[PDB]
Amino acid sequence: QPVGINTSTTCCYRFINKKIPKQRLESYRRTTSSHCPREAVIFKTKLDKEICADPTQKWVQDFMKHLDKKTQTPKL
Repeated sequence: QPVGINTSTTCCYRFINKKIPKQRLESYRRTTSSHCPREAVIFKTKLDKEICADPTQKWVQDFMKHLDKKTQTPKL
């Protein structure tokens, strides 16, 4: 319990325009627009490596669909 350094996440102003390793892409967490001044997507890898990617081109959005895989439960 410091004077303000909380035990939580934050934003990232790094815009990477390079290809992302689909094989190492397993999931991705998104930042909060209300608390973050710039919306960005974070890709989570198997080695706990989170890399922010500029949210503008569909290629990352396309990866999010493949990354999501399981989502809605087809209960009957």
